[PDB]
Amino acid sequence: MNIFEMLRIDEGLRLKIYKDTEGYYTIGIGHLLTKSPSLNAAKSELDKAIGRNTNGVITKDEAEKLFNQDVDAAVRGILRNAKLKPVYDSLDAVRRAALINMVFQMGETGVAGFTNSLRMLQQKRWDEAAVNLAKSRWYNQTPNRAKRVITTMRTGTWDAYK
Ligand SMILES: [Cl-]
Ligand SMILES: [Cl-]
Repeated sequence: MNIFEMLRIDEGLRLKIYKDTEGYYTIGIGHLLTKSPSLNAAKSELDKAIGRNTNGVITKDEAEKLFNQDVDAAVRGILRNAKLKPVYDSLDAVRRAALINMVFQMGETGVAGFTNSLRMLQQKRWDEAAVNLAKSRWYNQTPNRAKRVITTMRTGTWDAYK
């Protein structure tokens, strides 16, 4: 299992613009298009992102390209972040995948905001971090996916995904 396969499980794959859990216009593999209520602002963003007139639909390939850019951006964001970088450096390979997952879903700013949990992770206090991470809107809004991520963080194995 790797970060790509992990995220592909968590986000799914959709070739047509759709609304995410929060109601935002998304496409492909968890690629947020816009927080604007306009399906037209979404189509516009989509066309800009793809470099062609899509009329709200893309191919597998296109979705995969967005996905590759997104994980890359996710990783570079972590490494550029003064709050996140140290945590990441301190982690093993599995846990790193878990933080990348969170960052992809909630943005760098968002994760950087979980001050307490980041401190616990850095101290390798796994169980406690797991407990604190669950006290969040994130967890309450998307409980099954959050539990999977949190389990990966607590254990350092890919069990939740197998
Ligand atoms: Cl883009
Ligand atoms: Cl969920």
